[PDB]
Amino acid sequence: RRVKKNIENGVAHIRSTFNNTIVTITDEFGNALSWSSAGALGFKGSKKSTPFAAQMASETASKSAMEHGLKTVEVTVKGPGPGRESAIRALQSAGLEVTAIRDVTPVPHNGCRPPKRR
Amino acid sequence: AISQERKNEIIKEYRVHETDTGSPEVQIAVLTAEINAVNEHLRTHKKDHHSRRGLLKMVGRRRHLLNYLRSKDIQRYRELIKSLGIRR
Amino acid sequence: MRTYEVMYIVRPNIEEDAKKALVERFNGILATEGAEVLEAKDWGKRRLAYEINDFKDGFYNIVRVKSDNNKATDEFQRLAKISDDIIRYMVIRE
Amino acid sequence: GITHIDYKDTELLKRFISERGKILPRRVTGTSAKYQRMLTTAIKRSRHMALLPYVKEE
Amino acid sequence: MSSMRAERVGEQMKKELMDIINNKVKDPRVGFITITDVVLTNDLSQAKVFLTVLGNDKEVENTFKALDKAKGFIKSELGSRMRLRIMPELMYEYDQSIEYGNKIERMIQDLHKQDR
RNA sequence: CUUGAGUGCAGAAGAGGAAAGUGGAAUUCCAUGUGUAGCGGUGAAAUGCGCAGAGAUAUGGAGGAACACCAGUGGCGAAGGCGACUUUCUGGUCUGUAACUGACGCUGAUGUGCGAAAGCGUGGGGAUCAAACAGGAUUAGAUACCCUGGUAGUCCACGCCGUAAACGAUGAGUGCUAAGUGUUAGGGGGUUUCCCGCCCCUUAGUGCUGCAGCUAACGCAUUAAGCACUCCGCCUGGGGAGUA
Repeated sequence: RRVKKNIENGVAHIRSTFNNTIVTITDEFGNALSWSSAGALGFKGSKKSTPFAAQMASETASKSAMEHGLKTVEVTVKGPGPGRESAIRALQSAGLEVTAIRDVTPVPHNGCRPPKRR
Repeated sequence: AISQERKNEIIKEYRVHETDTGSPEVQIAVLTAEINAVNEHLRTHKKDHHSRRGLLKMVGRRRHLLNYLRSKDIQRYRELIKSLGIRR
Repeated sequence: MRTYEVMYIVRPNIEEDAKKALVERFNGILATEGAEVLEAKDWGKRRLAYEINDFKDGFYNIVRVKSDNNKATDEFQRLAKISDDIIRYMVIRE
Repeated sequence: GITHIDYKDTELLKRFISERGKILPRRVTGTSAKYQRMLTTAIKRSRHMALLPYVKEE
Repeated sequence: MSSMRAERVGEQMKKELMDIINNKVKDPRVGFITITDVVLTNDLSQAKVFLTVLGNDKEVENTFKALDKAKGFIKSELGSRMRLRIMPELMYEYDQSIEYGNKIERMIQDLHKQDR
């Protein structure tokens, strides 16, 4: 049933770097069925970082998400992304039932030294 | 580093009169005890330079007190120097 | 003469008999070298704030002992390391 | 006037903790620097026993 | 009034600025999950920061009245981070393009309505 | 003789030091589940990886490094420096009392130690980062800034090296000379039933503002760059030259 998994409660994994945005939709335990990225849909370079690219990637990810059926979903925020602040309204306007919003910023407890230069 | 009880017994048995707590003999004795303790620690822990600096300060204090004793009264210095077996 | 409060966590998977054997053996090996237990208490089932390795919970219990400076840690630092039935422990002072 | 903070009394260690499980700064709680040092020592010791979380949001 | 160098300074200043504003500005009770975009003059003495906030027209004002106080900390840390010689003065302004662009999408309805 | 110095007695705080053990986050990598055509990068690109299943997500594992919050114009140390927790060993400082020794003190050439980072030798380890090096980008040109990798090194043990804008650019010791206001560790008194509050007095640090005074000015000002005494180190125009 992997392809046509019928579940209305998963988790929404967005990822928005300062150059690109990757959006994927998984199950509650975290089983990916579909994803969308600015690089997949003709966005190159700067236009990938622009927020509306992230919003449209979220729309095209949600389309495939409810293709197999999905109603409620929780959003996880990874990294600093210029498209994340409107992403929640994008998914909720796409016909979703977003329940919990959680920002997961991986902050190292001084494990490895950051790159010196940019 | 010498436990308070050992300190008290050292000043008990190196005292000069029953009320005396600080005097060249008592101070030199307790300093020798502390010096031996820190020397044992440095024997076990070699690369401990701050403790060695403290030990050098203790050695200097003991040597200055010993010089003061030898200048002040020679006989008690002569009997003290062999009680602990130092200053060959 | 220093009091060494020590608490340790045993996994919930153990049987009751094995749990009691563990507790009595650990108190005995703690106090057998010269330490004398002043208070051995079984705090009991209490929810952890994190999964240790894969266990959700454990048994808190406290042993308070006074001895010299190397009667509490000496056997723990070996036996608790090899013994996988223990998963967490530490010893504090006064 | 508690004058001694013990890491097994989790009520006081939850009264002075954040919703993230982080230690609240002295300005927020308004305690003293000495008791602040005792509190962070106790909180770290409790965290070592899985008695308090490292990062909690759920 | 713009050079590639100003663009690189803007990008690398945006990356650090977003980090500091959301990971080090504790004291202002009104912290907000913000997005940002920064532009500068050719001489790097003036820099404009454009950002978005979530809330009402009293929460954006509270957050602004908090950013106004925090500007000192931001400038200090930013100078402590980047190699740039002269700290540009910083003023924070809403990215009106967000609402204007949204209004820009609005008349799309009118074109589709009359042709249907 | 007790005032300086020191030992006591009762207390206090501390990332002071050395050794062993323990823990969480994060990191890279490996394995597994889902899953398809992209990932990361920049100003834009490009180099590179990706159909052999990448990136993303979830779980498990391996190893190394450093300890997010606390965190402070805070603390400790002679300096360099020292922040996860526990234990062991150990140095220094401060407060109050002060019966105890009774000037036992200060400075300190030669001497002997410690001494950031880099670097050298023998080994071990190596996750991130990254001189050199390879490629791409940029440029009139770019050997550089930017990107993709990456060796020595960064880490550990024992030695060597002994230098820094090693800085308070202010040597150490002592005494005197207006104030105001924070802050760390104590002590005492008063008020309040009670200090958990507050106020007053005080010792030792650590800040800011300011008299007299000093300075060429900037500025310093009880943490003096003021008023004095003791001892040590050093200077006598710039370049040549830290050269022969």
